[PDB]
Amino acid sequence: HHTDCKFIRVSGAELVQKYIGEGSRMVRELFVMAREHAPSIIFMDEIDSIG
Amino acid sequence: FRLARENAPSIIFIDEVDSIATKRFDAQTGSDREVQRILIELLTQMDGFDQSTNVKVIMATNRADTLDPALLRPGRLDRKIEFPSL
Amino acid sequence: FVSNSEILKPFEKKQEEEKKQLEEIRGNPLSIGTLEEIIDDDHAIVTSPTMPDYYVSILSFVDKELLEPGCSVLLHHKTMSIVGVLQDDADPMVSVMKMDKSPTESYSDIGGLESQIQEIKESVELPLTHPELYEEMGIKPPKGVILYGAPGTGKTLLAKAVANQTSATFLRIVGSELIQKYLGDGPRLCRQIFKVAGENAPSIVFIDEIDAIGTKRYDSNSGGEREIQRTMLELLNQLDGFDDRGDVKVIMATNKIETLDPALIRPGRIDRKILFENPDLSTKKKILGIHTSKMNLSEDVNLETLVTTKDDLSGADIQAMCTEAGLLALRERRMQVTAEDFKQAKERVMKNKVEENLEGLY
Amino acid sequence: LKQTENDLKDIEARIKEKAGVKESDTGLAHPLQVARCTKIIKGEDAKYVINLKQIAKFVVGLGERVSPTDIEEGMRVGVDRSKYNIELPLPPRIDPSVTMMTVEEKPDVTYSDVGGCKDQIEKLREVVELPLLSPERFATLGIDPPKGILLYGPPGTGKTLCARAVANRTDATFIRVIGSELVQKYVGEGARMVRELFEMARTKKACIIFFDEIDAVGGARFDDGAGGDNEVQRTMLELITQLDGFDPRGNIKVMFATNRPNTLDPALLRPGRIDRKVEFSLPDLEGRANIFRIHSKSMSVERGIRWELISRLCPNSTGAELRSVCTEAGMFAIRARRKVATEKDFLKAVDKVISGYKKFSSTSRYMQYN
Repeated sequence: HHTDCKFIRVSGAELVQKYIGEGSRMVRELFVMAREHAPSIIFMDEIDSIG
Repeated sequence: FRLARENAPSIIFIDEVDSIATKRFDAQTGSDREVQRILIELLTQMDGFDQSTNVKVIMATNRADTLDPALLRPGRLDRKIEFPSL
Repeated sequence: FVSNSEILKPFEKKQEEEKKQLEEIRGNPLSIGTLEEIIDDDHAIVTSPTMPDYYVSILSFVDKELLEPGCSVLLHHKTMSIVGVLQDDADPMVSVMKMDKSPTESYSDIGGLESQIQEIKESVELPLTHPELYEEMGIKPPKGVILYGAPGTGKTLLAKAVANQTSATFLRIVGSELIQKYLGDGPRLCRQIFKVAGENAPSIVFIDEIDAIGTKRYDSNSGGEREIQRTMLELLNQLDGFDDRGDVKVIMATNKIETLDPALIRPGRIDRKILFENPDLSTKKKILGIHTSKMNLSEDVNLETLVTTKDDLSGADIQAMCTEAGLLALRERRMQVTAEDFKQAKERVMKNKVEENLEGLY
Repeated sequence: LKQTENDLKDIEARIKEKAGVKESDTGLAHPLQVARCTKIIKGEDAKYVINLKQIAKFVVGLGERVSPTDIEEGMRVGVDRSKYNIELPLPPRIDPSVTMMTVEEKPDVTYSDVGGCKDQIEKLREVVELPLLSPERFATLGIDPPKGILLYGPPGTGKTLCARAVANRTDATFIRVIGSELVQKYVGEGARMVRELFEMARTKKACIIFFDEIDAVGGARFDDGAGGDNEVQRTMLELITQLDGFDPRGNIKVMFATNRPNTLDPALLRPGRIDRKVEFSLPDLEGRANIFRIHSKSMSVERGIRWELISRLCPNSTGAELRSVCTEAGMFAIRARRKVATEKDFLKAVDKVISGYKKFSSTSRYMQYN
């Protein structure tokens, strides 16, 4: 809010992928989304603490 | 879900949603995609929800620990009813 | 242009007519299929999500080098015979791969480590721009380098500065995601990285902190978890089984590679040993003094005061002591940092990451 | 602008290429996955029309007579699904389907360790090169050359270097298939898909395939697996099937690679899929004296150097470990800037590399039997 930017939320457990790893490519896929919008904050979810 | 907007006193109950729990890819379109296009439409048909507020959707399941945590976001699934024995 | 009169006269006459012959073999669906195999009788194999069935024969405009086993090509409009070929670019569908950028790097902050800095430059940067000395001598230079110790203290930051000193293509591949609970994903993606990138000679792949792979113990193949030991078996094919001309270079910087090391390194493909060293009085001055080149602070405070008596503070420890003391002085909007923030930033860094084994005497 | 004028004669010849297509113009327009055509308009029983796909699955019990007059319609008729043979009208059958195959040409590797490989390479020559020279001695004496062979030892110290060096002098087809990627997921991707390569080995002759990374294939079990390794173990048993009923040993060779001989299934290591074993260990001293010569053939060395005192500093070692001594010796001419390779550079390198640099991290006690 006060930082004049955006907020990006990333699912931690959904990042883990079996078979051919999608999360390995999801690193650079979200990097493209991070490249499109410079004023943003990427957050790591599902590894955080809601309780 | 179209009939939920037309007839107000309607209750739609989907039993055993635990059939899908976490995720699968494998063959991609083959024998998988069927429920992944539903998740996008679970974010779509439930967007038209809240207009009438007469729609009733109740999902039954066994193991709720492996289900989709993103559904707990308000606007789709608000409060879950625990069924212990005790 | 000059030839637009004489030479162009018996040119454009057949240049436009062949384009009409193209429109006969092209149309405008331009269906994009996939060529599985090349046949000496000029016949192809169609591929498409609609499950096509075609005997189509290979037409002109393509050669044996352009046609590739499993890359997309252009098809005829009715007969669906092969016409053109798709051009590959941008980001392939394989695992994460960087393309190119020019970083700004040199030897500044790691100054004082030059004892081990000039050692890695001999086997990496020198056998790149000057491809010589192997004709007269005849000894093959080593492939990669192996570094074990505390990363980010100037040992790994050394590898970041070498990447720019190469003045060529640099690659960085992630060595974490291979540890996924799925079995068999490790050896697959690793082979496609070095096979597709074999066209560009410079690579210099860097990997950081692999604590998983390398379980061997007494036998070669144990009854342990298959998510780990088989993933390493792919690295044996790159460094031993199938060797390149010196294009691909693998670099791994981890904490302790001891147990990890002699499943991979081999005697003489990769010879490097670099460990974290406690800096002396001379090295600590070059690390801390050069960091202050652009920094401004009180002229009444000496930078060598805390250098005399200090416990194991590397360039990584100084990076925070400059930032922590900087944010405290920036609150008052001043480019200079007082003396109280110097000792305050050193305590919280020494009281957290820096802990000894309480082993005295000996 | 070569391709610009190449199509001038090619488009005119495209009609000549279309003349062969003029035989069957129906259904619009040799490796195949499954045999597929359109309606097979051309075709006891006279005409023969069979197709396997999502629509109109066909089967015919009879055959072996000329309806089509060689190729017909979709041009793909022949071996797929197995079970299915169209032979009589010039078949495009037993052909590689969609798959991943690594095929290279001329794997050129020079000699590495001749120290203990004097009579050890001769056993490798008796595998491939022997039936390619005097096959008459096999029928008269009643003996057959060895097919399966095992490679065990440290990871590429001059063992593996010798495996790729002998294959270059065979002058045959070289195909490299490993065991690490072999796992994958689907059942049959690591067995049935590789069986197509084994079936093609009997079709196309003069083929040589080195089985690599058997630690990811075989191995001994106690509780019979924790799951997911069954297909890994079934691939081990699938290799037995090709050697079970029938197989010629002339055009097909089997070679493994691993770090220890007995880590496989003790039933897998049983003879008949391995005729001979390659024993690779640390050879004697004077035997490796030729290794110092091989590396010095293309290396400029000062005349008058004595290799007798240099070999005394080096204990029992392998071929690749001796090159590391010369590798750092080449680096002595980089920093210290030596004109040629001197004696002091070699005498110091042994204490610099083996004693100084090598230290820990080497294979010593990790091979007994198991």
